[PDB]
Amino acid sequence: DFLPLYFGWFLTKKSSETLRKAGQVFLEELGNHKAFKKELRHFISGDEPKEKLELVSYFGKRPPGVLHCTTKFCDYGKAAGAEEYAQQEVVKRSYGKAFKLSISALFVTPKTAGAQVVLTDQELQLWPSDLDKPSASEGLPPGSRASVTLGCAADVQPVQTGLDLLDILQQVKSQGEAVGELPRGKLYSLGKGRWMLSLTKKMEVKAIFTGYYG
Ligand SMILES: Nc1ncnc2c1ncn2[C@@H]1O[C@H](CO)[C@H]2O[P@](O)(=S)O[C@H]21
Repeated sequence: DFLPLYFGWFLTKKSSETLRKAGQVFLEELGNHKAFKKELRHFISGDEPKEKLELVSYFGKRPPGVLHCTTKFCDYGKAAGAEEYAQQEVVKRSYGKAFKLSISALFVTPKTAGAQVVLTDQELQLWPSDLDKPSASEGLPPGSRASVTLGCAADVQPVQTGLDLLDILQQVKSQGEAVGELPRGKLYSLGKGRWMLSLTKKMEVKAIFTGYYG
């Protein structure tokens, strides 16, 4: 009768830790970077001092356990489109199956810290096509929203990560030069507190497609 809270790909303990660690390294490096410090007044909007901001602290709300990539939030069936999504053959067939998710970039905004996921064609079959889509997904390839949440600002909800990624991708839908080089790739400053690290080598994380119940 009733559905999960949401469906998605859940990373193994190992892959989760690899990505989490990479995310944390990025926050530390990004926060220490001259280009980021230079734009602090576009990132925070209060009476903060001239001092340095520690981003690991800023993104204080982090996933407590394994990371995941949400496909469809269902709220046990209360969410629009949940039933329709869950009844798809491909969803039922893929339930419990192993997949690999390709991580192409890490990003930061004043609201969230996340990882961009680039879904395979097979995985795109599990991406919902709802009647109620975020406006921002329009004009971009299906599944562009696909992401993993690494942290959130205090009053932010994990759903914002996907939304932030869509806004970043609309922003880059030409592309200017990078403002820095980090060990894992090039750093871009997209304005309005938004930052993207484009990985030289995509990370591959193992995960299982399944349903989460609160
Ligand atoms: N209305 C929504 N649409 C899409 N995803 C959602 C929605 N509400 C919550 N989520 C996501 O579902 C999970 C549990 O709330 C979280 O994983 P995470 O993708 S990081 O962001 C959250």
